[PDB]
Amino acid sequence: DRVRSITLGNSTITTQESANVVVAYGRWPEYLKDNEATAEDQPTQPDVATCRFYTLESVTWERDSPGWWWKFPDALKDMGLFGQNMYYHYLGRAGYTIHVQCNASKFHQGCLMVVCVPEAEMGCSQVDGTVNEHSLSEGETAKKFASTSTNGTNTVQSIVTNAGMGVGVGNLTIFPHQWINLRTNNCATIVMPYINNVPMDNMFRHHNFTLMIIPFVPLDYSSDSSTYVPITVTVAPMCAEYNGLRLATSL
Amino acid sequence: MGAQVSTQKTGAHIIHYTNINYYKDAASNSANRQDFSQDPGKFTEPVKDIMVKSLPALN
Amino acid sequence: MGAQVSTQKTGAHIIHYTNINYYKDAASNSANRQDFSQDPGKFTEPVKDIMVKSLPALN
Amino acid sequence: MGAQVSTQKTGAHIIHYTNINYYKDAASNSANRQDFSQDPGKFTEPVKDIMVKSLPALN
Amino acid sequence: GLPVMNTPGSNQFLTSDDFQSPSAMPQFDVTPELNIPGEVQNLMEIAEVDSVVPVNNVEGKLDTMEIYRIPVQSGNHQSSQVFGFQVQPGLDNVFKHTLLGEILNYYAHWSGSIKLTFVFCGSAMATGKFLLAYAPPGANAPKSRKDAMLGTHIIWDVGLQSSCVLCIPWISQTHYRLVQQDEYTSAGNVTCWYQTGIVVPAGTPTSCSIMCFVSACNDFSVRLLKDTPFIEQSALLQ
Amino acid sequence: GLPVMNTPGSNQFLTSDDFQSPSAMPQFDVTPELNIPGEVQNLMEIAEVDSVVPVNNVEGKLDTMEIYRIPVQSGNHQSSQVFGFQVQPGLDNVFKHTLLGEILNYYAHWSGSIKLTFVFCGSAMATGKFLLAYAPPGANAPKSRKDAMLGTHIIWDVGLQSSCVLCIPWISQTHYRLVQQDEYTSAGNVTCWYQTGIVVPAGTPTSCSIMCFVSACNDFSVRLLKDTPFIEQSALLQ
Amino acid sequence: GLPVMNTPGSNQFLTSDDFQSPSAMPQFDVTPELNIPGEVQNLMEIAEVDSVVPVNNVEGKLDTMEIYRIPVQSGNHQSSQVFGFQVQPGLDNVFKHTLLGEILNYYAHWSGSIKLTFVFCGSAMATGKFLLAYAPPGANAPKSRKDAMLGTHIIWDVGLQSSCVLCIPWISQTHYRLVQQDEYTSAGNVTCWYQTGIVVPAGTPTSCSIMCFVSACNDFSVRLLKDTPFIEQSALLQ
Amino acid sequence: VVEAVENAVARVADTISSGPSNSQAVPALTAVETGHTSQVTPSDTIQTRHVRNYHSRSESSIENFLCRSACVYMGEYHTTNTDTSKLFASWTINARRMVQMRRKLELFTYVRFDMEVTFVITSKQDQGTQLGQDMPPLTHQIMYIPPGGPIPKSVTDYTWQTSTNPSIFWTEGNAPPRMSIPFISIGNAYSNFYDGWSHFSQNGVYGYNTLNHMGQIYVRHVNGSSPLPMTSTVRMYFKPKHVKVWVPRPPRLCQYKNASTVNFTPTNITEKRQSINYIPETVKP
Amino acid sequence: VVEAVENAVARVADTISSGPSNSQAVPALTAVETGHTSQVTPSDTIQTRHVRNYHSRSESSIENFLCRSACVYMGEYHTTNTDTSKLFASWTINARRMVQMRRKLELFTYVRFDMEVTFVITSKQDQGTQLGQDMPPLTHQIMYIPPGGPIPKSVTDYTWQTSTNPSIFWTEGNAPPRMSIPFISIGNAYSNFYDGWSHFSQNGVYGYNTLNHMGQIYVRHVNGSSPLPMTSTVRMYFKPKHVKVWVPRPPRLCQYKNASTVNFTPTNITEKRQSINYIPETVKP
Repeated sequence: DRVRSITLGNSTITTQESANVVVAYGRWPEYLKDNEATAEDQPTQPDVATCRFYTLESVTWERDSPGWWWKFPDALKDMGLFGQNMYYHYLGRAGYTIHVQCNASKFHQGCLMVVCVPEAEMGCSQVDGTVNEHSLSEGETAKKFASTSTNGTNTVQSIVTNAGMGVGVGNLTIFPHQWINLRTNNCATIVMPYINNVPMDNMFRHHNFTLMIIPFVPLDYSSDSSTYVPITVTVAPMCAEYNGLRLATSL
Repeated sequence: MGAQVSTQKTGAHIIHYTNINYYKDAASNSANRQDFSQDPGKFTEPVKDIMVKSLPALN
Repeated sequence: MGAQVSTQKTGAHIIHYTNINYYKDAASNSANRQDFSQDPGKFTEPVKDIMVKSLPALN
Repeated sequence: MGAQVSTQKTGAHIIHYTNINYYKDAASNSANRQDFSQDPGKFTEPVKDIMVKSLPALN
Repeated sequence: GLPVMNTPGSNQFLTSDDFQSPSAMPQFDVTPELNIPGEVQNLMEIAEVDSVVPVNNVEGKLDTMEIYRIPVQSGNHQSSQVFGFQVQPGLDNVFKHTLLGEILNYYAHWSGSIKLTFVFCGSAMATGKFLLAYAPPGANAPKSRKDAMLGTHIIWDVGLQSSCVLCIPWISQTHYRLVQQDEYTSAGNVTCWYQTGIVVPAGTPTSCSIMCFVSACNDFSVRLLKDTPFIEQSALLQ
Repeated sequence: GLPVMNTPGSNQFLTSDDFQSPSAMPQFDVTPELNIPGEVQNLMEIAEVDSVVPVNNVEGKLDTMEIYRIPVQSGNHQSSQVFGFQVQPGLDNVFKHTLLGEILNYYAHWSGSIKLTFVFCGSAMATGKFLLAYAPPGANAPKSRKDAMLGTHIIWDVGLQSSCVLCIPWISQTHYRLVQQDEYTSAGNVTCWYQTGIVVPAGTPTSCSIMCFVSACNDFSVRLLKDTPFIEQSALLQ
Repeated sequence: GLPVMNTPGSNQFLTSDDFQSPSAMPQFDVTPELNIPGEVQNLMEIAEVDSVVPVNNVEGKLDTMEIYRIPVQSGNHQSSQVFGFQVQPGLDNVFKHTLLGEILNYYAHWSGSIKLTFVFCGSAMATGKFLLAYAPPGANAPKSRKDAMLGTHIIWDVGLQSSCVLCIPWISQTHYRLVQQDEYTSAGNVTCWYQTGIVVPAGTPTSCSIMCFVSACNDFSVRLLKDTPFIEQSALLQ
Repeated sequence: VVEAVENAVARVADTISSGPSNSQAVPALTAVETGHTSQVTPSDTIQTRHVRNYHSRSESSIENFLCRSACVYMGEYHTTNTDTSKLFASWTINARRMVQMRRKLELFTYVRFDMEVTFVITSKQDQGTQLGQDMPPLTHQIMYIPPGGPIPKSVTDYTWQTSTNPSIFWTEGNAPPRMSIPFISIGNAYSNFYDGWSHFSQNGVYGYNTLNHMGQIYVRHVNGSSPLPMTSTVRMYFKPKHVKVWVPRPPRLCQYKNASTVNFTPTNITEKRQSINYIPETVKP
Repeated sequence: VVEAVENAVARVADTISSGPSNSQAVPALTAVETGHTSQVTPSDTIQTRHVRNYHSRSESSIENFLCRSACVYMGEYHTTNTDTSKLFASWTINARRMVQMRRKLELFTYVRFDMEVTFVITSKQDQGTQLGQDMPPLTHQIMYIPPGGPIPKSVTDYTWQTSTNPSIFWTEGNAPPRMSIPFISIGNAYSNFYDGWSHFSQNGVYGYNTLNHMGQIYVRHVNGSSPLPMTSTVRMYFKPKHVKVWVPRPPRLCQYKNASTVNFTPTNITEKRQSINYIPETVKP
């Protein structure tokens, strides 16, 4: 019941303490059908070169560590042939499968929230100001919340309790989420369809969603348990189309 | 004359009203205050495998 | 068109009126001024055993 | 009573309205905003011989 | 023409009326619908979703994630009460900012029962049993486990299945209850006590944490729309 | 649009009109009904219930229970009249505050017959016979039992069945009678006299009491709603 | 008469409403219709007709017929770009005054694809091949034929059939596009380059001309009527 | 008796799929010398995917385009003056004094339609030294003088008896005065243009004024004079219903000069850009 | 022809009876780690009696919740001034300047609906030294400027001819001016939120302002100037009909700062009590 395997492209994920699989709203990723489509030309569908498991660098869960957030896409923009089609094409569409992997022993304790947020529009630190783009996303390097209210121009107000969007950080359970309770499971999987209000949308301009990992109950251990507990995030596109080819963008 | 006689909102423990539309555009109609539908399992139970409420959530 | 033609109040010794309801709520209707019912024996004769009006009330 | 129940304008992805004319003159009616017809070949292709879009325009 | 006669209530603007009205953009052609995922069709679908409850909202911990977690430790702490709070899903500071509470605060009456799900967040080797009791109103909160024992309780054994659901049933006389609750439509109070205690082996931490998620059962309902007191401005452009 | 034309009586507020009117709380969900006992469906069900009649409303006895009881004693008192009072169920001080009277005083016309039930409230060994007579109007009240004998009377024998019903019939020319009665729509007067007298053995009291209960027969009706003169204030908050 | 009740929006004059209205000339007898040739039944029949496009609208040539013709010559001019212009059929000075552009500028949204037909207007003995490329937006205009080669292009061989149609397809995310285009609803840009060059025998001129006709495909549509910015006055009688 | 009317919606054509091609069918090469406009759907030049297209060309039909009210005259008249010809407004009828509806109607050569005419009449108290008065609501008369009838000479004329001319009395404060007008013409279509004269000697008046004679309109204050001056302005709005149109023409480029003639000053074809190759670079850090 | 429509009422679930239990069915023990919300009716934890439950979740549907009018802008304009830009009101359209309907709409990420727009226009005589005048009823024009049209520069502009822009004239003293508006958008749903930019270089403007451009509104006094100043205030009320909504979000906690951005100051999660064990004692002689 706890074993599971996810085979996408030329990549596989094995797990032995999985709780379940959140499918975002009961909905699986699918291709754009003929009657909901708006672009005239034929789309590219690479299907095995792009819909595989790309692994982002891992973060160290410390005893006093507020949280982390990534923005998808713009995290996978330098990942293989997803981040290349994504350059050469104007319009892109894709769902994802997010597998978060954090393992500890039976003498450790903790609890992460793993939550995908659609359109996680964020709030600058100076109330009368504007974010950067760097302040929303570093690529594959995660941005970090803060245990107190942050200052400084153009940088998101990243106190954890508000989650940078101005809401309560405990109500985030309305979004597709899981927990990683180091006493029961050691991985969370969320299957995320293409949620957006236009059929296809550009991939550099719009951060389609945000993955937040927030430890509610912090780490702890005793005499000489292992001090280093890392968290690794793997994302895998699904049903990925692109449309509108031309010369490659540049930033 | 193109009417429709639907039912009013009465409590539980001469109840039909009449509607006619006058304008050429559906953006001119009334509001649909008498559709009550639900599907909470979309947000309440968004999981791949079912969980049967009398078996352990794991195991 | 969802109407109802009931009878007017005339004395004893062209009498039908028409009603149509326009609103989506029964708290918007008219008043029910044409229901005349009674049951005085509830207050007038609230006793366990009957009393037959031509026999002694006792005995 | 001399009505006509036609269809409203709804998009694609309770829709019938009612019309009655009150005046003795057709210059008093509404506008005919629901006739959509076309024939561009009158201006687009006003030629004696046809041209079949996959053959050379000459030759 | 027809002889009409205008009744009272003519030429007024009632905020909550639904009449027809001329379209200012006739024969507009709206954009085709899109089967966007995750469509809401009722608000009692947002109030049947779990939400972490800020129980530990003592002062000094209100802007900390520590507000969300109940402290629990090992030793002879059977005399101590773990937590306790009134049942006031629209007025109690513990509840008024959950999803349940923030959805209620747009309404004036609420009926139904509530589900409080507790999650033990300690080691995989710590073991304890807890008593979780609800006391319908009529008498002061219990101050000992011999009184909480008399309520409507559950005894939660901590094991593989981490969490445990205490379903506060609907005991009331009035079919409904105000959201701005008074001591007429009071609802009770829940309280939690150790049943046997926490026991940990050597080399695991002793101080663990619980967490509490509130949601509405499948018979909840709210009525009589009102404004929410939680948002407020002092000029336009806000 | 349709040519309408407004008739007189437009834009007025007539207190006793029943039109439809917009609901200010649309799609409200009212509380389910309850089969509470004792539902009234007419007001002539409150006026067919007996009510003790303050006959002895002489001065000095108006705030005493003594107002309710008619004194009757033993001896040669055949020359004396026991009681007597006009029939004016909405205007006579004897009646205007009964259930019959207080229900009439919300109306302006009344027709039907009345039932006056007398209850002998003395010893279980006292015995007497009484004459109870009603005199349709046209001549001064009788001043002797030879005149009351000529009316519409009953002779009530006091025995096991204590009480006795004198049913004042409806004799009138007009189908109805004002409640604020004048000497056109006068109704008569009732009077009570000893027929044989009271006889008691040794060791029982000699001074007994009668009591009189007024109710409306099954053909009573009232009409033309009006205001009642019995309630009055001199400012708001009352 | 009938009790009516006037809703908001009464007694207003909305410019774009269609109600009935009394005829001021009753029983008029209009003139019989005439089957005059050339009846329009839609405006997208005036926008599917070719129209010469003023591409060469550099300064000094705006009131000359020279604005209409693209210069092309023989020799090693492969490094040079023939022409290039944004796709903005309602805002770009190249387009905003065509039939397509002047018909669009009465509307606020436009969707569909466009047909640009090029006519080689040189000798009957000059020969060349041209590359005509459209680049969906997302990156600066191509500055070399190796980049224009990557777009959506066509290679037009000049021969008997003089003209050649580059059909700009509809690639967009939004179902529609503003007519007053911004860089959100941008549409792209077209660019033209020599593929092999012009070759002429002896005794023919070397400097030839192309011309470009814009029309709308059979899936074009415009919506949300607005006023056109191209006509304007400063007093009546104009 | 209720009658059901069928209203068909006219979508635009879908995009049929396509694939590679290697053939002697050239759907692109054509010859514009024939006065024929190429029908090359994108599916002929590139590889397209099947696209069900739901869009509609409804708001571009001629009825949806023209049937919108627009002002065509503004005129002022005073309750009191010392001219007696400024106490009433007057004008010959044509749609040709306002550029917007003029240019709109003039994409076609012959336009045949009914109309819905509305009047917006708004009075103001004239600025002066001694303001302040209690004047009752003003009421106005709008008379239509067909071509031939007698025209007023004052606001106290006999002609305002409007025995046969139609005229509207409207008391200020209500909804605007609106009425409907048939196709009141003697040709078979209102001819926006006319390349010809009135006299057979090929002289006279040139163009539109020749053809269309539809009479005048005269507006006045019925009330009477006023203790202190006031001035009212009347705007007239035409909305063509039941519209038929023939022989389209290129939209006007140069600005209008007068309501009589199509005279103009020469203007440029379009506005300039830097070069012929100029596309601005908008993707820039 | 009359048509009968069927309207089903959706009650809430009854309480089935229950008895003692001694089994291996644990309807209480669960695992929230799965992102799944326990379905434990009371009849699973205790002994319940059968209760027919007639309550309804009708006034909590999205249509019953949102379809209530609410003000979204207030603006003032004077009949006379010395600025000529204070003689008319003007504003870009968004539901985002009033916190109540903003926060209400912002429990969902994409909201698609029609609207019913109402205007409440109320004039007052400006406080001064010499009051007293007889001014007639004021009438107002409300013009809607879609994105692209020409915008007025004074109250005597040409643009107020409203040839194609829709605009309302309303003479003070009647019922408020109301009209209905379709889903006037280019996406497939109004996107309350947007995590993105306008320019492809990942810069520009951030968030909502990018997406939604719905034009402006301009209100004016048609009458003319005034002997003594007066000032009118217009309030605009939106009521969404035919409402569809997607992807709900947690309600806002922190107070709003501006109508452009979601910027905020950090606030506490909730308010304090004495201890974690604190329940007040309310049964006391």
